[PDB]
Amino acid sequence: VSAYLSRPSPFDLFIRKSPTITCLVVDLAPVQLTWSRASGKPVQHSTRKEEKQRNGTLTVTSTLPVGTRDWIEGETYQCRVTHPHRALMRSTTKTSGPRAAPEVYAFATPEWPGSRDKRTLACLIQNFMPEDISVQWLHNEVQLPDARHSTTQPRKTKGSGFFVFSRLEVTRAEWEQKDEFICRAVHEAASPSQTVQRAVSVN
Amino acid sequence: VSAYLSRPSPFDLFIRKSPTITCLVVDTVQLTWSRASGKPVQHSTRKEEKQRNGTLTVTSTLPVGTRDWIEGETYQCRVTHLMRSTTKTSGPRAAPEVYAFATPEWPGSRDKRTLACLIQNFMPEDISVQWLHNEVQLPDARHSTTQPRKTKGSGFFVFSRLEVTRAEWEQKDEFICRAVHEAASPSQTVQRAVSVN
Ligand SMILES: *[C@@H]1O[C@H](CO)[C@@H](O[C@@H]2O[C@H](CO)[C@@H](O[C@@H]3O[C@H](CO[C@H]4O[C@H](CO)[C@@H](O)[C@H](O)[C@@H]4O)[C@@H](O)[C@H](O[C@H]4O[C@H](CO)[C@@H](O)[C@H](O)[C@@H]4O)[C@@H]3O)[C@H](O)[C@H]2NC(C)=O)[C@H](O)[C@H]1NC(C)=O
Ligand SMILES: *[C@@H]1O[C@H](CO)[C@@H](O[C@@H]2O[C@H](CO)[C@@H](O[C@@H]3O[C@H](CO[C@H]4O[C@H](CO)[C@@H](O)[C@H](O)[C@@H]4O)[C@@H](O)[C@H](O[C@H]4O[C@H](CO)[C@@H](O)[C@H](O)[C@@H]4O)[C@@H]3O)[C@H](O)[C@H]2NC(C)=O)[C@H](O)[C@H]1NC(C)=O
Repeated sequence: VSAYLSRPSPFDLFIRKSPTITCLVVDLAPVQLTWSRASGKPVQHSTRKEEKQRNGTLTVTSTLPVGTRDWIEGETYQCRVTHPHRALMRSTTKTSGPRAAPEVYAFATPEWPGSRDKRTLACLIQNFMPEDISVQWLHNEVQLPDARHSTTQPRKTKGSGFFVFSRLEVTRAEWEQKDEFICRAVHEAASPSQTVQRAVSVN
Repeated sequence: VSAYLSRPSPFDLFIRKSPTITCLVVDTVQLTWSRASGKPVQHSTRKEEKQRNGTLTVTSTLPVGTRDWIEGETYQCRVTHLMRSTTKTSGPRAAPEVYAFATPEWPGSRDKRTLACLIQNFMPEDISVQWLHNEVQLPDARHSTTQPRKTKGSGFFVFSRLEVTRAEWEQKDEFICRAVHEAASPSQTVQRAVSVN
């Protein structure tokens, strides 16, 4: 029975402007989740989700909407996990410390033998702080569904700053409609709109 | 009290030809090896260190025979204060496709460049990534590699990152990204060079 409490994605916080936090309870034995704010102020209604897993574990998640300004101005949120009558407290707040905007480099790999129809696009995003980042790919100025790319977890560079890589597979028809895809990073330290974007062309 | 058992790195298995397997225990603890075939195991090395978060990490590294491992032996690590087992991966094989590239100079950092490597479409997941400069292997701490992730279709991919300084590429603009993998032919290595400028 462990619990995990996430921060809002940069995308939800700065672009969609409706941030949420999630409390995730992996219950090894088939539970109330209670939200509160350190400031003492009221919390919104939360959404409780539960599901038996493919290994027989019960998973419970509660998703709480939070105010944008509240979150950016340093509010702490608390998830309390209890049974009918000991408890587990998780809390989350924005990260402190120095800020640094991400640097974005997008690349297209050449044709590998035997797959004339598919190209791989890659994006290196590095030297940002703190490590919360959202990565999106755009094609023809429209944002692609999140499930079409995968992004690695942030790792520490040698000095300061984190880096992630993102991967996008494109078909021949996509780059032949227009040969410009965009890798966009959403991060709190990027100015002035909290986004940094770079284009790449297949041929 | 978590326990993990790791297969040999392809580098140790196919290049060095001295593969090891590692039993990692996080949070005295007895760590005992056995072979499924019943044969004896070699002498292992127990490492113990306290971490910053007050937990104690115990690892045991066990040398294994190369032919034994490649022909399908199953090894077991049992923990005593709970067992884990490991064996060569089975299934379809596919060689890694390697692409190495250099980032353009980022405004401000004129003395540094980032080399990166994409390696994808390989099966199974075990892979070793190394960087060479002027045909000499760089120390492993110079680079970092992501964990193998499943592709949308068939295969896995990893990314590797190597920061280099101005003096390095000016004296030779030949860096090589080399993958060691069981399905790569020949000699289980595939590699691709990149130049900065
Ligand atoms: C039965 O099967 C279920 C389903 O697979 C297992 O549930 C998984 O349990 C593990 C840990 O017990 C969970 O891993 C943890 O996930 C946390 C949340 O990650 C999600 O959300 C973030 C956004 O905040 C995404 O980036 C991420 O990709 C996930 O979507 C992480 O925060 C945790 O990381 C911390 O712990 C790890 C060690 O595990 C450290 O290495 C990290 O540094 C970090 O401190 C952690 O990774 C996993 O999410 C669960 N899967 C679910 C809910 O689908 C059961 O464990 C399994 N039961 C048994 C007995 O095997
Ligand atoms: C106090 O601080 C210490 C030091 O950071 C923590 O120790 C870590 O504990 C976690 C426990 O979850 C360990 O995480 C596990 O490590 C396994 C070892 O992997 C080795 O091989 C890989 C190659 O792939 C290396 O990259 C890696 O660094 C190791 O050398 C992983 O195999 C485990 O992976 C599991 O989850 C992933 C996805 O999340 C799956 O793909 C795997 O199949 C597997 O299910 C896992 O990541 C971590 O290695 C420990 N580090 C050290 C240095 O000891 C303590 O946990 C921490 N204490 C507390 C209470 O937080």
